[PDB]
Formats: sequence, structure tokens, C-alpha cells
Amino acid sequence: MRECISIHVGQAGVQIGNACWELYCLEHGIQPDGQMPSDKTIGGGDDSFNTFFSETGAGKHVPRAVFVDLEPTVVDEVRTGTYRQLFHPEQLITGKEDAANNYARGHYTIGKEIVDLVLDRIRKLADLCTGLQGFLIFHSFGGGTGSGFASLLMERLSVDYGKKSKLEFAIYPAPQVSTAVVEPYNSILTTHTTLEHSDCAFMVDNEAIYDICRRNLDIERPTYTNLNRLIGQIVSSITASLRFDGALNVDLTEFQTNLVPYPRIHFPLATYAPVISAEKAYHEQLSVAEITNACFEPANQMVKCDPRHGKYMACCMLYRGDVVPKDVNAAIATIKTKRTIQFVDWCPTGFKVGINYQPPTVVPGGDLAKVQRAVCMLSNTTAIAEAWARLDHKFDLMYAKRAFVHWYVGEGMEEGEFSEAREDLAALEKDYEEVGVD
Amino acid sequence: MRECISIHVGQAGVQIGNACWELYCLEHGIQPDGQMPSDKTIGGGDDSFNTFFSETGAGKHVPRAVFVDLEPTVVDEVRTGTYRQLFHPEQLITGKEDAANNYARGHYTIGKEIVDLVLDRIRKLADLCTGLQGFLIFHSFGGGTGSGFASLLMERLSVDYGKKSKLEFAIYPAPQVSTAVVEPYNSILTTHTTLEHSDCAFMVDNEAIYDICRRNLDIERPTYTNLNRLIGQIVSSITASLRFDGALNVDLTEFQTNLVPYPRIHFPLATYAPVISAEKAYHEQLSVAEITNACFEPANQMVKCDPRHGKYMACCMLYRGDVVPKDVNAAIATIKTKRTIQFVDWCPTGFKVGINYQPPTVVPGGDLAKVQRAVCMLSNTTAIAEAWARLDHKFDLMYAKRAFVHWYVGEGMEEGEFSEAREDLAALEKDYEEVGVD
Amino acid sequence: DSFRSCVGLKPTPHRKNFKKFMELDSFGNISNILRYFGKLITHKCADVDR
Amino acid sequence: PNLIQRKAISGYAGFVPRFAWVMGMNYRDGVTQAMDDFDKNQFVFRHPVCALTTIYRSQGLIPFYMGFIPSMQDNYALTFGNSTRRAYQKELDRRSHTL
Ligand SMILES: Nc1nc2c(ncn2[C@@H]2O[C@H](COP(=O)(O)OP(=O)(O)OP(=O)(O)O)[C@@H](O)[C@H]2O)c(=O)[nH]1
Ligand SMILES: Nc1nc2c(ncn2[C@@H]2O[C@H](COP(=O)(O)OP(=O)(O)OP(=O)(O)O)[C@@H](O)[C@H]2O)c(=O)[nH]1
Repeated sequence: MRECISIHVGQAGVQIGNACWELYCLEHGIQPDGQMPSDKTIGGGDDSFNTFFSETGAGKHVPRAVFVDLEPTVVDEVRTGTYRQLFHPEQLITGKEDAANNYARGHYTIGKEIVDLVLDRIRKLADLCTGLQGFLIFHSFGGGTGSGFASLLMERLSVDYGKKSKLEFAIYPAPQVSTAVVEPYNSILTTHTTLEHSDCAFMVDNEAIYDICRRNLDIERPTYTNLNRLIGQIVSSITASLRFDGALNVDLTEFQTNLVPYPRIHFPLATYAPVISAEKAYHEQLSVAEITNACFEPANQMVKCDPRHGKYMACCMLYRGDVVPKDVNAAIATIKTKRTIQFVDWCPTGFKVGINYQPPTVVPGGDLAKVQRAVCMLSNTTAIAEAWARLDHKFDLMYAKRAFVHWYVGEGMEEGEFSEAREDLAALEKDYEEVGVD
Repeated sequence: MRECISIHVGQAGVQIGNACWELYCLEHGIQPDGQMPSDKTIGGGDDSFNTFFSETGAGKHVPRAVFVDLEPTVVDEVRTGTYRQLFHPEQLITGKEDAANNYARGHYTIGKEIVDLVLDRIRKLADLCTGLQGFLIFHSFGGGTGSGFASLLMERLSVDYGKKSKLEFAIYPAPQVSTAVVEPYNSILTTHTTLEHSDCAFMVDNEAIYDICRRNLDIERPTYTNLNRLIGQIVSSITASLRFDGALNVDLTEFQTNLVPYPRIHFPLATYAPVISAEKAYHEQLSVAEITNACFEPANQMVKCDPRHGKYMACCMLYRGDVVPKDVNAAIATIKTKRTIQFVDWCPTGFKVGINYQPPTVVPGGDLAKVQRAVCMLSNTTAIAEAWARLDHKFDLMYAKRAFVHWYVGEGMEEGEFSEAREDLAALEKDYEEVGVD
Repeated sequence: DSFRSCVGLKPTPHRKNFKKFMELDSFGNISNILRYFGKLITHKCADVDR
Repeated sequence: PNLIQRKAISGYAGFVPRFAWVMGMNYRDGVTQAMDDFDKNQFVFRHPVCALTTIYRSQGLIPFYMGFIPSMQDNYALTFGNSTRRAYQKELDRRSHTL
């Protein structure tokens, strides 16, 4: 009907998945045991859960997700959480060996003998489903293992199906922070392998997330609980269109068909304006005009790219909760009149607006307050070229000194890909300025 | 009416007889003491139990089975166990000396002076029998005793009764696991002596049962408590149509007429689809579509033969529980249209469906599930000739060197029969080849 | 099934609540079926025996 | 208290005791808990002259769990769900050194 399959590959995807499904169960009112209260919504798998959970004759809402993990520690922990009876046993595919930060170790030595099992899972989901709109793949680029095995699974799913969308989130490598030094290598390898197969790859950065945290959450020492909670609420917002109803509606297929301009370039950015705390929402007040202004304030976006150093071309606004369309269209018109912003010629129309009436929900004991109006903002602009500029004048030095290539070649790799990736990236940036200019 | 006679020849037959009978007594509520308290299911000895019991003037359900063995150890342990009081006293025929893995030891030295007693017992059962559909005989090829004795009994009952039915189930020796280098000898002897009287014989493998047990049932240290309860479930599944009623039914005569294409070749394979443990049944989903897909999954089978190395000519569905014809036909049509299966052009249809409403039943201290939809798989293919090539080349070198032949010549064997065996096998070989040819 | 179609545009396959079936069904030697035993009536009962 | 002790007015350019230790959450709850600690230690050193495991629960654990709890392999021949659940009680009787 209207459903998507969730895949989480990794170290990098386990905690965010934990948070997001906790929010899902909380908001639909699932008890972490799995069933409903005396209210009558258990059925033939067709009610609001029919999009996310496979509640079957057993009466338990079963998530339609698979986690695959190379290092069994964290997956044992997640099974030793509380929602274990909720989750499906062999949808929790665990291994015994890490990919050890090596792109080619992940992609070649260990991955191939796991793709059979993961394919078996996904096909036994593909038989039961009927709508199969697409997948939600969670991984990273600064991942020790979320890189290579993820690339391989992407390749197999692309070659078997080219008839469904492919949505990717990513915690992007930090621009100036690098926990790993194999980060640039395996990251660019992932990028150049995935460019010709990815439908919509989106990014977000931990440093800017923290910057928001101590800016307006009034949290100078947040945590993962908080970071993952924020990202989970973001994805909840983007799936609200599927779950609830509304006046005018858009779908992820519309997202793809209406945000990417050309071939190749499909990496936009996202934001959520009303990030405030209990007392803040208490004796303050939000409204459409200032949520627009805040969501387009240059710092509020979660990547360090200055819009005045770039030029806008596409924007999709998702408002959720109560709102009238008058102020919406009026405020976006005023922003059109704004003189600090920059629109390229190609897009006299560039605003895809989508409304859902249902208010966003809170998590108990968490940080975010009650929300009356909320917005997810998805913008694409030329600005992000500087990040790849950074990555290339980083990687060039390591290649000049042929650093750390011994590991990869000893486990059996050759210069070909290492050379190719640099001009793949170079083609990417050159296209960036070619389209940015007029 | 609808009643059958069971023969349990050998060390192995008699135990799985005990296990399956311990099954049988439960689903009609028969107690380990063999008498119910005050309630009534008794009558003219004529009601659902009458298929396997005949509760006579003493209100005791009497098995319609016979247990013949050579070494008195296990017949003693079952004469001292929990069910000796219900088992009929002198039916349980015991010997004093083994068969020593020699075919001619059971076929020339011991089996002669016991066949009289056993035939007398089966005739004084056949008199009180009325319908007498047939005999469920349990032997084993690599039987440390029973092969030779079973050959003699089967041939004599075939020649004296050439109108009633004969069905053979037997644990088949493994492709690579060994308990007897002598096993090829008696295997080929029994084959070339039985292929011209056996109506249909069905082979399964202990390793395969084990592999299932630690892939899906999650049993890392089974025994055949577990696996015998599985095979008992299998036979209960094939006989549920006999026991109960429903929309449309199936019979062993139909099996005889419609599973086997030609004389000689009467060797199908058996499977049970929804093998599943407690928690998987509890909080997952089952339905006709996925259970059919699973039962046609190529690794679920009890003998290692690759269907892409084979080709199908017959299939029998035994749908028990709550299943309905619409989804039955939809699933089978989808399976037909799927291209992995490669049916021969002989039979444009290759399917025989059978229905029963009554769900299968669990057993205390067991592993099976509260399954509402079960399906027994009985399919005949062409993948199996690889195994007979396997056995003949496993045999040829060892005969060419003639190991242990001194034993057989000492007990009174010559070599004409051993010679004849391999051209019988090659006959079956070229027969499978030719029927495959098209 | 008519009521099943009395729900919305598309159908949905309801079924019997399996909870009752587990908590009430004969397993082991413990039955769960009760049995009553009486005599048929007509204007003048004849096969009172059965 | 005066105004509020449960909270100390957001953006408090003044400081508080109990800066280290329990920390890494939102602000107001930290304020409450920290001042609770500040009167706990207070009376504790006051003390005037006194001399004068959800990892396992009821029905065992999911399949494919790693980490050796005592035994298993020494005992066998049962469904792993059972095995775990029966170990859940015999970890009180014979391998009772599990706490
Ligand atoms: N995606 C994600 N990344 C995080 C999180 N916390 C820190 N990180 C960053 O994400 C990276 C995780 O990458 P990896 O450690 O290579 O993950 P992996 O390749 O799947 O496998 P491992 O190295 O064994 O854990 C780290 O380098 C961190 O810098 C988080 O919650 N989620
Ligand atoms: N049916 C049954 N099979 C068993 C039992 N224990 C072991 N086996 C199986 O029995 C098969 C071998 O039987 P045989 O060794 O030929 O036994 P036999 O020739 O009848 O006589 P024995 O000397 O008593 O063993 C093996 O494939 C085992 O899987 C049991 O209790 N019951």
C-alpha cells in the first residue's frame, strides 16, 4: 500500500535507529511490549501502522526493518535493551569481524558472505509488501564499516531493482574534525562508487548539531541521546506526510522528481526551525513568519556553509501542526522580496510547500518542548562546493605521500580506484561551478 | 473402513514408532494409562480413533502396529518404559541375536525362523481389519540390522497380497557422513532387491534435519527426541486426511496412482514448510503465500539435491488447518509463473492439492509451534540421480578391491548378485536420464 | 464478510482472536471440551435409548 | 530559594556548586539534582559527633545471544529459548553465583 523498508548498516546507524523507533512507538502509542491497550486497532495489518509496522495475526506491531552490524557488541546491547520482544529476531543480522575502517576490507573480505542473508531478508519482505515505495538506508561516511558493505548492498539493490526510490541520510565527515585519518580515503571511495546509483543523499554534521545545542537548547553538555533524538524527529517529520493526512500532500517520489535539477547533483541540506526548550516555548511564542526567518537564518542550518557565499536554487518547506495558508504564502512572498537572499535565474518557482495538520509530538523526559507549529526545510544551493574543495586539498597530500595505501594493497587492492576517485570528484566540483555560473 | 497397519522392523523403526505413537495418543486424548475418566468417546469401536485403534470389550485403545526386532535390549527398555502396559503384550516380537550389518545374516540365518510368527500376527490382525488400505513400513537402508529382514518380509507380503498397498519411508544414508563402510553393500543389495516390489519409497537425511534444526528451530545440540518428533509430525500430517474430514480429501491410493510416472522410478522427497519455534510463531506471521515460498525454498529439503541440478515432474500439497482455495490457487499460479522452477513438458500441471480443516497439534515438552496453517510437501523431481551416481562410485572402488567379502562368503554369499546390482543401478540411472530427456 | 466489506473501499481479512484459542484448547492430557448427555423428545419419545 | 532554588534562571552568569560529577543533561533538572547533592553532603559531614540485570528477564533471551553466562554447553538437548529460560532459573540453584 504505502510503506517503506528500513535498513541500518552499522556502528553509525544503531543508536539513531534506536531513538527513531522509540519515538515511533511512543507517537503511535505502541506499548514497548508490542500490543495495543484495550483500544481496538489490531487487525489485518491495515491501519496507521500499515505504513511502518507489520502488525500481523500475532497482534504485535513488527517493524519492517533490518539492522546489519559487523561487530556484535552494540547489537547485543540493543537486544539487551527493552524493545527486544518488539523487534524481529533474525532481522538483527550480526557478524563476528569488523571492517577495520578499510573501505576494501568492508567491501571485499567480509561483506560478500553476508549479502546473501541480507538479500534473503529483503526479498522475504518484498514478497509480502505491495506498495514498496522505497527504502530508508542509514549509514555514514566517517564509518569504519558503514562505508563498504553499504556500497555493496546498494549495488545489489540497484542492479536488481531500478523501480523504487533510494533515500540516504548521512552524518557527514566533520570539515575540520577527523576522528579517523582513513576517513578521507574511504569517504571519497564511497562517494565515487555511489554517485551513479544514489537517488537522494542528504547530509548533516555533528559539530553544527552541537552548536545548535548550546545556542538555543541551552545545553552546553548534550549527548548522543539528544543528537539521535533530533535526527529521529527530523525523519519523523519527513515521514509525517505518509503517516497522517492533510490539505495538500507530497511524497518522497515528488521530493526526488522536484528537488534535484540534473543528473549527478542530488545532495541537498535540511533544517528544523523551532528548536527550543520547555520554558522557552512556555513564555515565548512561535509563529509562521519567525519560523521562516529562523529556518533561513544562516547559522541555523546544520552544515558550515554560508548562503551568502552561495546561491539558492531549490526549497521544499514542510509545515506540520495547525496553520493557515495565508500567512504561509505571504511570508514566502516577503522572503522572495528579501534582498540578502540569492536565487539563480532557473528557478522563478522554487518553493514546494506541504502542510500536515497534526502537531509534532514530544518524548517524555526529553529536551524539546510542546510544539504548535513545526517545519522541516529541505534546500538545495550551490554553496556546498567548498566542502568538497576542502576534501580534495586534504586527500591530495596523502596521495602525494602514498600514505596508508599499504593496508589496502596488502589486503589486495590497486591504484586504479584511488586515481579514478580524484577526477570523479573533480568532475563533480567543475559541474558545480558550471551550473552556478550563468 | 479407513484403517491401516503399521510395521516397525528394526532397532530404528521401533523407537520412532514409540515416538510417533506418543504423538498419536495425545490428539485423541488417549492417556498413558489408556483409559479416559467418565467421559465417552467409546461406541461400536467405530469413530475417529478407529483408524489406528480398535478399542475392544475392555476399553483399551490397541495400536494397529507391529514391532519386530532382533536384539532384545530396546524391546526390553520399551517393555519397562512408560507405554508397555498399553502396548499389546506379545505383539512386541523380540529376538536374541543381531544381524551384524550383514544383509545375508538377516536374510539367510535369522529371518527365516521368525517370519512365521510375524506373518501369523499380521494375519490375526488382518482378519479383524475390514478396510485395510495398507501398510506403513519403517525400515532403514543402512539399518544396523533391519535391511535384510525387511527385504524378506516385504517380498513375501507383496507376493501373497498383490492387490493391497505398500508405502515405504526410510532414513537414507548420508552423502558424506559415515557410520558403516559396509553401508553401500546392503544399500545396493536392498535396492536391487526392492525396486521391483516397492510401490513408493521416501528418503530423508539426519544431517538435513539437523541443519534445519540449527538454522531455524535454533537447536544447537539436538537429538532425535527433536528430530523423531519432527518425522512423527510428518507422518501425522500425511495421515490427517485419513483421520479427519473436510472440503476435499486425499488418499494413499491417489498417491500411488498420481505421484509416480513410470514403473521402477517411485522415489519422491518430503518436506515440512512451517518448521518454527516458540517465539518465532508467537510474534511473527504465517500465511499460505510465504509458507509455500518457504516450502519451495531449495534448502528446506531433507536430502541434499539441488533443484537447479534437477527438474520437477510432480508435487503434492497437504494444506492442514485454516486455508482456503482462492489463496491456494493464487499462490500456486504465482509459483508456476515464477521461472526458477523448470517443469518438464510432460505434465502441463504438476500439482495435487489436498485440504483439511483441523489444525495440527503441539506436544508437551516439544519444539513445534501453535501453528494454524501447516503444509506437507511431497514432490518428485530429477535432482536425485546425482546421489545414485554418488553411491555407485562410492561402491565401485571398494568392490574392485573387495574389502570384507570374506565375511559374506563365510556366511554363504557369492558374487553374482553383487555383480547384478550395479547394472540394476545403471538401469535406474539411464532411466532417469531418458525420462529427463526431451 | 459482508461486514468486512462494510468498512471502507478496500477489503481487509479479519479472523478469530487467537488469544482465546491458546488459553482455551485441549493440550496434553487436559481436555477443554465438556460433554452433556440427554434424551431426544418428540410427541411420544421412542428412541429414548440413544 | 528566595526566588527559586529548583532553578537558577537560565543563562546564569553566576556559578553553582557541584559542577563536575552528575552533568550532561538539560539545565533545570541539573540545578535541582545538584542542589540536592549540596544539602546531602552538607548533612553527611554534619553527622554531629556520631561517637558522642535486564539483559535477562522472565522468559530468557532472544536467539543468537553471545557472552558466556555459566554452563550452557555442558548441558544441552533443548530449544535455545527453553535452554535460556531454564538457565534463567537454574542460575539461582546450582550456578547461583550469578548476581
Ligand atoms: N553515524 C554516527 N556517527 C557517530 C556517532 N557518534 C560518533 N560518530 C562518528 O561516526 C563514526 C563511526 O564510524 P565507524 O566507527 O567507522 O563505524 P563502522 O564503520 O560502522 O564500524 P566501527 O568502526 O567498528 O564502529 C565515528 O568516527 C564518529 O566520529 C553516532 O551516533 N552516529
Ligand atoms: N528410529 C530410531 N533411530 C535411531 C535411534 N537411535 C539412533 N537411531 C538411528 O538409527 C539409524 C541406524 O540404525 P541401525 O544401526 O542400522 O540399527 P539396526 O540395524 O536396526 O540394529 P541395532 O544393532 O540395534 O542398531 C541411524 O541413522 C540413527 O539415526 C532410535 O532410538 N530410533
